Amino acid sequence: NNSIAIPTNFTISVTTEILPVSMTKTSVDCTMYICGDSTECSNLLLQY
Amino acid sequence: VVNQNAQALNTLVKQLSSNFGAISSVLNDILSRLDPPEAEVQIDRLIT
Ligand SMILES: *[C@@H]1O[C@H](CO)[C@@H](O)[C@H](O)[C@H]1NC(C)=O
Repeated sequence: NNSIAIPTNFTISVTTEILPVSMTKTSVDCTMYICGDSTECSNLLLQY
Repeated sequence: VVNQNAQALNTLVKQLSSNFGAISSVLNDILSRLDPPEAEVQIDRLIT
């Protein structure tokens, strides 16, 4: 109740914080991806 | 955000016009013009 601890010195530390801000901007085209270079699969896709 | 919600609703109701590979998008005509054991397959495809 009558005692306090007081620092007589100090240390200047440096801490590394790594934060991701973005991801790869990947683009996928449906018509090419699910239906490869064929018209009939594209006609079946148009029903979807 | 208002436009995104409106576009989502518009696409959702436009998806009813889609056939999803069924003979027609409209449920009533395909139910009327098809016998039970193939109409149910078409109805299931539309429901999926
Ligand atoms: C404080 O600590 C540093 C090392 O971090 C030391 O060089 C310095 O002499 C210290 N000072 C006192 C007053 O103890």
